[PDB]
Amino acid sequence: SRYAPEFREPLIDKEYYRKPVAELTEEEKYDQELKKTQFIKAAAATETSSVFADPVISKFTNMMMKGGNKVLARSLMAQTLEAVKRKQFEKYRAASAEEQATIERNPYRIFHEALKNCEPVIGLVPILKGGHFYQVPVPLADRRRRFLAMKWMITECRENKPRRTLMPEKLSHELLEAFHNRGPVIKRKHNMHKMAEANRALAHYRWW
Amino acid sequence: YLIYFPITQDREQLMFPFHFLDRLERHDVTCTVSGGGRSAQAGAIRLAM
Amino acid sequence: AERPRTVSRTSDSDPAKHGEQHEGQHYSIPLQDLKTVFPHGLPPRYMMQVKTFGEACLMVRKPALELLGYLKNTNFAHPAVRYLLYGEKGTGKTLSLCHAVHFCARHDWLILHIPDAHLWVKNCRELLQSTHNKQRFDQPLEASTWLKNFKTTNERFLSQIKVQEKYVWNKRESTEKGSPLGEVVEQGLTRVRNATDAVGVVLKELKAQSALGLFHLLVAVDGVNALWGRTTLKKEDRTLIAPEELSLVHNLRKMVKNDWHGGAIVLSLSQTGSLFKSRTAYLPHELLGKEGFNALEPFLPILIPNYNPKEFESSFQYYLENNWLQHEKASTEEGRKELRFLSNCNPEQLERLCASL
Amino acid sequence: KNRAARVRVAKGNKPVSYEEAHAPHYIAHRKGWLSLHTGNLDGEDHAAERTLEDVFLRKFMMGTFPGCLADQIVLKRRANQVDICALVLRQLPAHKFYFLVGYSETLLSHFYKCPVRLHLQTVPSKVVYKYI
Amino acid sequence: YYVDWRMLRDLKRRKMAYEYADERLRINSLRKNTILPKDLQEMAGDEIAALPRDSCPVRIRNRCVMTSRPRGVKRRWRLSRIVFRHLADHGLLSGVQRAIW
Amino acid sequence: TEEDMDEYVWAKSSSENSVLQTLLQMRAAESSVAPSREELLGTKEVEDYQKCVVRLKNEGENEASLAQYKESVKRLLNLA
Amino acid sequence: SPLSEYALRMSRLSARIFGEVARSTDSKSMKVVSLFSEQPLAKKKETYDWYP
Ligand SMILES: Nc1ncnc2c1ncn2[C@@H]1O[C@H](COP(=O)(O)OP(=O)(O)OP(=O)(O)O)[C@@H](O)[C@H]1O
Ligand SMILES: [Mg+2]
Ligand SMILES: [Mg+2]
Ligand SMILES: [Mg+2]
Repeated sequence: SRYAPEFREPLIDKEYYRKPVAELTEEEKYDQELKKTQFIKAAAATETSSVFADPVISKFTNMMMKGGNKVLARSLMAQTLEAVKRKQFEKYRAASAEEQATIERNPYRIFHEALKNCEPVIGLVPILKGGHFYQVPVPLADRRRRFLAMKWMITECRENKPRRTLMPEKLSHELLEAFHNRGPVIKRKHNMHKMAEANRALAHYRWW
Repeated sequence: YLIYFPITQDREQLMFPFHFLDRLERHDVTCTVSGGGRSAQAGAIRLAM
Repeated sequence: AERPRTVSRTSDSDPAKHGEQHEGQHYSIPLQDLKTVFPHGLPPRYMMQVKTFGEACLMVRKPALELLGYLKNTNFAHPAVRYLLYGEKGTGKTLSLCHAVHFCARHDWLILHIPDAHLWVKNCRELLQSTHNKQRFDQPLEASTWLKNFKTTNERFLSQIKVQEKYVWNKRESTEKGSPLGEVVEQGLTRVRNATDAVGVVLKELKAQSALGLFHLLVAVDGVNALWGRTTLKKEDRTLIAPEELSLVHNLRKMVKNDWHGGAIVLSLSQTGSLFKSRTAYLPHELLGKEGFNALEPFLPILIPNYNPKEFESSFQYYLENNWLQHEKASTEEGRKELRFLSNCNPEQLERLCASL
Repeated sequence: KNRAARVRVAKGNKPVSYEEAHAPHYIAHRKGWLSLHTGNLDGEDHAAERTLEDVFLRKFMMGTFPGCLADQIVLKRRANQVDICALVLRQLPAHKFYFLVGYSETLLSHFYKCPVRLHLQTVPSKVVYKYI
Repeated sequence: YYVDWRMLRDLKRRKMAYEYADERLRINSLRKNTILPKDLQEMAGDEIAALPRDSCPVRIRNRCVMTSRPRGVKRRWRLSRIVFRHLADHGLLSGVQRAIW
Repeated sequence: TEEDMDEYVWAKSSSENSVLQTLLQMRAAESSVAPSREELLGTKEVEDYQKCVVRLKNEGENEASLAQYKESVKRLLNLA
Repeated sequence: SPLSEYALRMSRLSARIFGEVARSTDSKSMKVVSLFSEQPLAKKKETYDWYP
C-alpha cells in the first residue's frame, strides 16, 4: 500500500459532522479531536455522501464485475432493480385492494430481505485428518455469512440460466423468489445446514 | 458535465464535494482536466473543487 | 410539498385546449388515441412507462406549444412549412413531435408519420431490386411494417381518398383508377414484393390529392437526418449503398419538399441511431450535413431544451404521484437536489436514474 | 551473487581506491563518469565511435605509461578537442614524462585527426580510500 | 587481424555491397514499378541476379566490433550485451548509469 | 463548384434557388401575376434571410445564430 | 468524396510548384521515387564503416 499505517479511513457521513456538539458521545467527541492531528486517506472514487448509496448493493455490484468493467456491472444492477420494480408494479396493479397492501414495490427492500433469507448461520471447513478429507461444522462470522449469500446468488444466475435469458431477468427473478423463501439459492442454504447436522459430532477436529 | 461525463459514477464524484457541505446549486465551476481516463479525470476534478 | 403535484396533471385531454397556462402539466392521451394515433413513433423507454404506469401522459412544454401555434395558423394555400425540432440527446424532441401528431390527428388531418427513419438505412436483411427503376433497391420488410401502422392511423380516410391513376402491380394484378386508396395498401400487405412500391404510390397519391382540398396532410418524419447521410447496407459486390439508391428513402425525400400545399411538415433530428455521426452532435448542420441542410431550407428550427425549474418539479411530482420513486430518501429535499444534479434536468437522464431508484 | 566491477572483501588488508570501492549501482550517486562526451545524450550521433576511441585510448595510456598510472584516466571531449587526465606515480624521471607527453599527444592527434592534450597530476603513491 | 574469420567475411560483404550499391539501385529501380514493359523487367530481374552474392545487402550481419558476437548487440554502440555491461559497470560510458525506479 | 468554395456565397447557390422557388409559389397562391426574379430577391425579407444563412455557413452554427435564422424564416414565410 | 475538375487541376498545379509527383502513380511505382530520394543501406557510413 502507498498509505502508511498511520493513515485513518475517511468518515463520509454527512449528518455526523453537522450534529450539534452536545449530541456526540464523548468517545466520538474524543476521536474527532484526535483525527485533527492525523493523516486521512483520500476517499474512494465510489465513496460519496449520496443518500441513495447502499453499501450492500455496491458490494454486490463489485462481486459481479469482470475485468474491471464497473460500467457494465453497475448497469446490470440498475437493470435488475428496475426489472424488480416493474415486476411488482404489474402485480400491484393487477391485484385486489386487500392483496395490494402486502405487495412490496421497493426494490432496495426486496434485495436486502432476499439476501438475508439466503445467509447461512453455520458453514463447513474442509479438513484432512489422517489422509482423509472431512468437513467440520463451523460457526460463521457476520462477514462470512454475508459473503456466502451474495456469492450463491451471483453463481446461480451466472450458470443455471437459459442461454438467451439475461442477468437482469434471472437475477430479478431470483431476488424475488428468495424474497419469498422459495428459490434455489435458499435451497443451497438448506442443504448446507442439513449437512452440518450430519457432521454434528465431527466439530472436535477443529484446531483454529 | 452531463455531456463530458456520460457515466453516472463520474458525475457522482463531482457531486460529493458540494453535496457533503449541502452547497448544491450555489456555485458555478469552470474546470480544465487534461490527462488520464474518465474515472481519473473526475477524481482529479473532485479534489480540485 | 405536493404543490407542483397539482401542476403535474391537467384535465384538458384535447391537445387544442393547451396553452401557456398548462405548461409543465401532464395531459393524459386517451387510450383509443394510443392504439390509433400512436401505433408507432413513441420512444421505446416511454412505451415501458406507458405499460407500467398504465397511462400515457405527455408534459405540455413551451417548444411544443410554439409548434402547435404555427399548425393552428397554417395557411394551407401557401407551400408547406418544414419545422425542424433540434435539441441535445434526451431533451424530448421525439415526444414534442408526438405532441404535434396528436393535435393534427384530432383535427381530422391525414397522418403520414415515419416513426424512425434511421431504421431504413441500416440492418436490412432482405434487400431486393426495384422493377420501376433497376438502379434502386426495395426493402420489403421495412415498408410492410410502416404500411400496417399507416393503415391503422388513417383507416378512416382510406376509403374516401381514391386513386387517380392505374397501377399495375403484376401481370395478373392491377389497380383500376377510381378505386379506394385502401386497395393499394391492402395489396402491399398481401404481396410483400409490392410493399416497397405500394408505399411509393401512397406517398405520391396523398401529395397530389392533398392540394385538392379533400384533406390536410401532416408529414411527420422523426430522424430525418438519415435521409441525406450515409448507409451501412452493402450491395452484392460488398460495396456500400447510398441513401438515394434506396426506394423508400428516395420517395420520402420528395414528401419533405415544399413544392406542394395543403399541409405541414414536422421534422425531428436524432443523433441516436445515426450512422457516422459523433455522440455530441445535435445541431442541424452537424447532423443533416451540407446536402441535408440545403434540401430542407428554408425551415423553422425549434430548439428543445432541458427541463426548466418548473418542468423539473412537475416531472418529479409525477413520478412520486405514481409511486415510481420508491426509495425512502427520494421524496426528501436532499434526494430531489441530488437527482437534479445527476440528471442535470435532462428528461432522459431523469427517467433513467428514477427507473433504478 | 553479483560479480560486476565489485572488489570483494578479504581480511582487511587489501587497499582499494575510491573508484574501485564503489560498485556499479553507485554510478551517478557517489562516483561520476570517467568519460564525458555528448554522444549518449538524447538525439545525438556517433556514440559507437566515441566509445571505441575511449577503449583504445585507455589501452594506449596503460602501455605507454607501464606501471606509472595511479588510477584510471579521465577523458574529456570539448568540440573536437580531446583531453586526457591521468594520475601518474612519481616513478619515472621528470624528463622521461616530457618525452612521453610529446610522443603520446602527437601520435594520438595524427591517429584520430583531432587535437589531443595530456594532463598529468603526479601523486607520491596510490591514494587508498579504504582497506577492505 | 580481426577478431575471427566470421568478422572477416562480414567486412568483405560490407565492402562489396558499397561498390555495387549504385548498380543494384539502378537495376532494381527498373523492377519496382508498373510503368515499364514486363520484358524489360524480366531481363532486369536477371541482371540483378547475376551480380555477385556478396553484393546483396541482406547478407550483412551486425556483430560486436570487439568480440564478433552475432546476437545480443546494441546498434547504438555496436557492442554485445556482455561487452557493453563491462564498460558501463565501470563508469566508462559517458552518461550511462543503472536504472533504479 | 459550390463544394469547392470555402466561403459560402448565397448568390447563385442552392439556397437562392430554394428561396426563390418558395417565394414564387407564395405569390402564385396569392393569385398575383407571375413576378420577376429580381423583384422577389430584392425585398428586405430576402435580404435578412441571406445574412442569416451566410452566418450559419461562414461565421459558425450555434443556438444563438440558429435563433436569428428562425426569426428571418418567420418574416420571409409570413408566419405568426 | 470525389475530386472535381477544379480540385484535381489545383492539385496538379500544387505538385508542379512543390516538385511532387504530378501524374497518378500506383503505390508500386512510387518506390522508384523512394529508391532515388533515400541513401541506400549499403552507402550509409554506419554500414560500410561498422567495424574499426
Ligand atoms: N414532454 C415530455 N413529457 C414526458 N416525458 C418526456 C417529455 N420529453 C421528454 N420526456 C422524457 O424524456 C425521455 C426521452 O424523450 P425523447 O425520446 O422524446 O427524447 P429525444 O430528445 O427525442 O431523444 P434522442 O435524442 O435519443 O432521439 C422520455 O422517455 C421521457 O422519459
Ligand atoms: Mg428522439
Ligand atoms: Mg578464436
Ligand atoms: Mg540479418
